[PDB]
Amino acid sequence: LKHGTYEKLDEDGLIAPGVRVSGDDIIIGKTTPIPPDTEELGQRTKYHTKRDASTPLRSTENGIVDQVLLTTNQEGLKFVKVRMRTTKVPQIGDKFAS
Amino acid sequence: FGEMERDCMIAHGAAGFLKERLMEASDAFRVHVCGICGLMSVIANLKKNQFECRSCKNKTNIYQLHIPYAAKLLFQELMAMNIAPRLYTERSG
Amino acid sequence: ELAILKEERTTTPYLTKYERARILGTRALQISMNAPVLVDIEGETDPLQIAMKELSQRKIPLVIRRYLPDGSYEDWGCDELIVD
Amino acid sequence: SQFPYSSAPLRSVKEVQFGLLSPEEIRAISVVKIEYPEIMDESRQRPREGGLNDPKLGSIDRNFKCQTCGEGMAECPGHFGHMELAKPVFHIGFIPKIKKVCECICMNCGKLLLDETNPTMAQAIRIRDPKKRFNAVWQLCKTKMVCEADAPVSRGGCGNTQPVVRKDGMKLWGTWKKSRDAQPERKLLTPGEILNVFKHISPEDCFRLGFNEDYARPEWMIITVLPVPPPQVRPSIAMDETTQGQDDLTHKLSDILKANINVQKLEMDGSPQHIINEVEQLLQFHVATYMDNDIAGQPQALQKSGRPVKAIRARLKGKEGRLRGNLMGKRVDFSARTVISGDPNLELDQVGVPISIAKTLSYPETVTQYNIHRLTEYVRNGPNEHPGAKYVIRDNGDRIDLRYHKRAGDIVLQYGWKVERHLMDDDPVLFNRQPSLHKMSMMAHRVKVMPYSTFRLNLSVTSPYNADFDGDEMNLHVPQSEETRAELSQLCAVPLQIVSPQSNKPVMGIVQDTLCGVRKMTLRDTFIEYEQVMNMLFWVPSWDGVVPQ
Amino acid sequence: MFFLKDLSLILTLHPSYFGPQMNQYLREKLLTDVEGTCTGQFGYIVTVLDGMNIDVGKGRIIPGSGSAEFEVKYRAVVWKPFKGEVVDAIVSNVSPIGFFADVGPLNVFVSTRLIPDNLVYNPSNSPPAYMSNDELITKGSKVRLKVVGTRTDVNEIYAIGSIKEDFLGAI
Amino acid sequence: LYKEILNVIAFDGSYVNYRHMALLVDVMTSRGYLMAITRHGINRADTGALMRCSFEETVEILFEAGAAAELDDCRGVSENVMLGQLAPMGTGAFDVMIDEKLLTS
Amino acid sequence: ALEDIMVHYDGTTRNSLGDIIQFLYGEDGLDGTQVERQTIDTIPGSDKAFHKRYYVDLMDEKNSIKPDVIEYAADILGDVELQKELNSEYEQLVSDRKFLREIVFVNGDHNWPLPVNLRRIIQNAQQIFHLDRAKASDLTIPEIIHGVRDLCKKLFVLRGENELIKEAQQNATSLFQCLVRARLATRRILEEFRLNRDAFEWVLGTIEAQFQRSLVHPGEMVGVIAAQSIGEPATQMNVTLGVPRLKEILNVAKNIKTPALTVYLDRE
Amino acid sequence: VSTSTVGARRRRAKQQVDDEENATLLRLGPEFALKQYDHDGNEHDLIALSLSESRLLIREALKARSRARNGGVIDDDELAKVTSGAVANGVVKKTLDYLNTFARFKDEETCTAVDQLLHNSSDCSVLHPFEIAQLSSLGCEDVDEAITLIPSLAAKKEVNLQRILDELNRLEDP
RNA sequence: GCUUGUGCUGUCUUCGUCCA
Ligand SMILES: [Mg+2]
Ligand SMILES: [Zn+2]
Ligand SMILES: [Zn+2]
Ligand SMILES: [Zn+2]
Repeated sequence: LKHGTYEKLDEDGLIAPGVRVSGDDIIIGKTTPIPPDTEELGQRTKYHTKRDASTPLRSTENGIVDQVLLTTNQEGLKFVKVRMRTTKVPQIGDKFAS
Repeated sequence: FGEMERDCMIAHGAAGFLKERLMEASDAFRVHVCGICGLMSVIANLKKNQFECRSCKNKTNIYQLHIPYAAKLLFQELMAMNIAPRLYTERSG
Repeated sequence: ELAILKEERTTTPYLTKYERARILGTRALQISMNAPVLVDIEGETDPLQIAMKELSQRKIPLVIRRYLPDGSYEDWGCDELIVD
Repeated sequence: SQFPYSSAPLRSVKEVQFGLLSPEEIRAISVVKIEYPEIMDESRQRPREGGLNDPKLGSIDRNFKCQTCGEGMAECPGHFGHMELAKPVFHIGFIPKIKKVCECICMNCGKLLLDETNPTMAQAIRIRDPKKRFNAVWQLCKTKMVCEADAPVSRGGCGNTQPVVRKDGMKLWGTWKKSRDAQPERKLLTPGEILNVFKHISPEDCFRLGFNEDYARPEWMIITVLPVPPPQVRPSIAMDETTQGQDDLTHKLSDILKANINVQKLEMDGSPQHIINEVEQLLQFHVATYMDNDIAGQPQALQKSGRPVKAIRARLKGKEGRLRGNLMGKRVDFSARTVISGDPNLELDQVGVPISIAKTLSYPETVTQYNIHRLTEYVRNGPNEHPGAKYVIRDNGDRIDLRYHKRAGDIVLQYGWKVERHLMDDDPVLFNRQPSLHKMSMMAHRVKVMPYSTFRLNLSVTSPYNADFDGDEMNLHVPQSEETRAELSQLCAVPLQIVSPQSNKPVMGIVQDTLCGVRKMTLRDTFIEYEQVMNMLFWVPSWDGVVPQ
Repeated sequence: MFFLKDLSLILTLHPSYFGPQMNQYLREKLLTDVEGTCTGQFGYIVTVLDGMNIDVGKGRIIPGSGSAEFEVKYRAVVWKPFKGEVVDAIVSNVSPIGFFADVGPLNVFVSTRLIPDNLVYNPSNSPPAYMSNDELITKGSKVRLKVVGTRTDVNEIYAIGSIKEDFLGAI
Repeated sequence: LYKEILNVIAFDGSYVNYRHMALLVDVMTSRGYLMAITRHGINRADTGALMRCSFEETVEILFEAGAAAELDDCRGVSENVMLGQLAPMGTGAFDVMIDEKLLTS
Repeated sequence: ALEDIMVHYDGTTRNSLGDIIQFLYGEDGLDGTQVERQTIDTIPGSDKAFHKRYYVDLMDEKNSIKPDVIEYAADILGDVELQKELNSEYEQLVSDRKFLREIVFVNGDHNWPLPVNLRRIIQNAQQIFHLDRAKASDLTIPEIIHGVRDLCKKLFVLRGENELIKEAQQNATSLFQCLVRARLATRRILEEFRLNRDAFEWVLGTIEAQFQRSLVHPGEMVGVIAAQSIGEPATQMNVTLGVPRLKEILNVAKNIKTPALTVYLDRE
Repeated sequence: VSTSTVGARRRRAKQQVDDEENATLLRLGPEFALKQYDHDGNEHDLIALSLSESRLLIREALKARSRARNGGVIDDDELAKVTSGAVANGVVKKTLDYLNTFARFKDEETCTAVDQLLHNSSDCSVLHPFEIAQLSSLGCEDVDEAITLIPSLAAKKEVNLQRILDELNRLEDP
């Protein structure tokens, strides 16, 4: 798993709009199946069958989740888009021009 | 830390800073070389404490070097093309 | 053979800036590795400052070996090289 | 101290001896023989032994140890394997030299066409440099077009007429003037024929030709056994979460091995010469393009995507090649980059560093009895509070991360440990702007930690850097040792660089509105009242506390 | 066989020992690290001659690590067995697979296949021995054996002896 | 050659110290003939193969060195840079030894 | 091309092969940062001005040192040995003038970069020792002559007693010795600068120390410095000129764009 | 660990049969060749040591070190205990036990006379030092026995082997 | 006593930023 936090995800693996996010947080939760190992020996169903493929927020960016879009691609599979919003106030080093 | 920065550091005369930039702050690596064939063919097993060069059949005349990993890769790619760069730790004249 | 006798040393009798920098760095590293200090320290704590204080008093226990182009060398003590 | 202990003595390279690899040496240094073209055993992990991904060649997986040395991924250098060629092939990099050597010697008796009896030949042999010696010997023996079975007394020759050799791609044509005009025959000079001719060259003739008996023997220019590089040289890449991609070198080696298998199968079963020629020429092409894919005069080897194959030669040349892009200049750690700004209230040799950059970068300070108290305070403060620390390094080399330590207050520092403390004030750092045209483009400043996210410079140093504050960015490099810190503070420091050796004049002066204001302020009719004079005098750091009359 | 050899050692010294007693400390460090060691190339180093007057020269400061490196040259007594050499020995153990003898610091194992057949191993004897009508070789018995093979280890040497030829066996 | 170089540099009023141009024109004419500052001039010297291959014609130089069994003495600065060693320049142009005589105090 | 060139401990400038590029860096062994434009005073001016400035006559009263500047003006006139010393000094000055005017600088340019600024040293001495006031100096002429003569033999660029070493050492400081003798002449010291004794030894010691400080340091990578110093102006810049001409020069092109000759005709 | 004064020995192509260790063939390898070099690089001969000479040298050196460590103020057990290192102590104990239990000559003058006889002899001027050490060590009694034990002496038939053996037996303390 | 979670391709192409 990614070192970020998964606690902001909903039941369907998608974050909800209006939630403040920080760098490395997980905004899309996705897993890919993996052939199980011999852990079925004595593991009480607690054996790894899936591998994480989640999408984390960029490390240097943070903001508010603005709008989450869920639809189907041309192939009929699920397809999501997450838009993040933040405000940038001028500060020392910002470039201006006439 | 491109070539022009390397030339500026040469002009300043700071050899230690240049060595540290290109080794410690970057790809530093340790290899073992046979003291006879001069190739990086020593099969070193650190935990068992035994070194051995099969081609020369020796167990003693073996040294270790600290070289950039890119240099090791370059020498291995040269060996892939039938060119043998032999590294020796003593001069001969 | 390769060593040059003290009477026939012909290199400059001054500490060049490269030699000064290298000597200060080596002495600072050695002090930071708990080497004995040959001068009294009033309130100084920086290894580089202690090394500079040692150098000013000609108390650094190091030897410069200057390599001539042909391979011969001259050994100069840091206590006998003039420092500006 | 970052490397696990090894009892072998540590020395430094003093000489690099070049040469060719004999087939005996290739077989000796190898650890496995590569013969099966299939990369994977049954697509069920555990790559096939004896294949291109044999576990004995080395390990590139974290949980898999090398079966030859037993070391981990971080320590295994990779081990070579060898592949036996069914028929010898030319080395693509030595074909012109092979042609020259064929012109210099006789193709039957394997002896030089000229002897020391000729004064010019003896004069040429007298020279020392192997390349110039070979050039002179070739210039002389090129004209001699017939072997002499008798002295020009027997000189050891066979008396046969020497053919004229012409190059055509990877094939060499030898034309004999068989016996005014008659019918001459030009026949192909196969690599095997040239190889068995070269093996009969005497060591003295080999030395006369510029080759070295011990290190560069002429017949080693023909490839009879191929060394297979370890997977470290040709790593695989995971294109997506499921399918990984074989490297270009791996595919080329698979093609070469398939061609070798095809030649071996064809030879033992049935031998139409046309088929043999076609298949052996295919093998020669594959081996040649595996090492050089820019051979002028013939089409390049292409991938299934249509892109040309990245041969080993292409790996070493250009700006992005090995030498220019990874050895002469490489990416480095402990560095920062951000926009620069101006600060009139900074000394000449001071740079303003943001707090976040100061927290990210670090300097390993050795714990002694002069700073153990301060370093313990830094360790307590942790990696988020300035001044703080990021790691504690023990004598054995183990790193203690202070982010993930629940008992940071329960850490006692012993002498000789290192604390990777935060960047602090008056730390010398190297500061640089590209392009670095001259040596004043890299100078060492003293750190001053400041808020906001830009590097800050005194405006007098904007001239040597050729920098202004309209968006320029500059690079900062942190020394990581006492020796390197001393070198920076004693050699590259800004005050030492005021006068340049290019024109023995200063490179820094008063600039911009300071220059305008010192012209306006020093006019003859500028008078200043007492209350403003007091403020102006207090602003001078070096003022001695006496007001002038 | 014992020999006199001129050997050299590379000694690295930590800066914490940079004191007036540096030379003597290097001398005792050399003595502790050489006396009694076993190198396959040379054999066994038993003593160092003139151990208190060994020249150490001037140590070179390793760039980037502070420690000084010293090159110490000395003359030492070295013992090394050779293939096909006949030497005296004292039996240290008796076992059905063969008997173990000691030649100085070297321990030599002789298998039954290299022992004359008449010297049948007697386990009932006290102590058990390989005995014949006129010969009886047990623990502590002097034996003259010929070294046939030597095995090189990390810091150990294993030799194999034989008594199957003439002028061998019990002495 | 010095006169021509100075004429080129000083046309726009710029000034470069004499010793730099003197060094350049002494390098260009040190072999008895004009040595152009190109691969055909620099790479035709007797310097180490590793130093020469770092400028231009890397692979060809490496093959020529291998076939001729060239020996590189690792005295240059490029050789020591690409091997991660202390170059014999600046602060690396000498050695520091430990003064067992002075430590007796 | 110039990377592997470095000043060695014997003063020579060698590449990595050990081949000599120069027998002395910059032909004087000095560092590029320790030189300044100075005027050599024996070059310019007519013969009458040179004679008036430098000649001292102890027989003619009105052509001698002024009596108010020296305490010992009474027992100077009529001395013959001191006149011999002064004549030797003047002959040395005339030889320097001839050497500079006929060999080194034929066009008469006298403003050249030279080490240790003499004017700054002299005015520092004047400020330090309060050399104002009409007070008479106590500095005897033989002290001046012998002090300057001895100073011109302590400017060590090369150490050693070898004869060839001594010849090279003498060659390396010819221009600087000419400058020093031009400035520290007897008449100029006694009249123009009005130094006393203590100022004189201070000036001599300062000159020697500054010259020792202005030498080049073994271990300089002068090749890279020269390459950077030549390439830096090129980034900021009928015959061909500019970058194309520099490219023609460096490549040693056989057929340049605008070949030309400069034919000089005979005097008539 | 310790490095011999002989260095270099780089790669070649020829292989020789005089590389393998063999006492009978007197092939002792490069590091034990007949010609050696000292710290000054001058010519030096291989220095073999018989058990008598080895015992004398080890006893002298050990007692000198013991005297030096006590400020310059005989028992083998105490002498072994003088050295430092438990493994070193055991090794020197074993060597001392071997030398004592097989010492043919425990007297300095007897060993000196034996060495003089084995060196200054005209026949022994060709004898290899290894052969001399073996002769003085094994204490052989017969020409046939010595030849069987030392195959090298078989090819050297210009040696007064029997009378030299009798001289050694006489010098041997009964 | 229920005990915490460490890992990222690669190759092209284009468009930009600061010098020049
Ligand atoms: Mg700008
Ligand atoms: Zn080897
Ligand atoms: Zn491995
Ligand atoms: Zn022929």
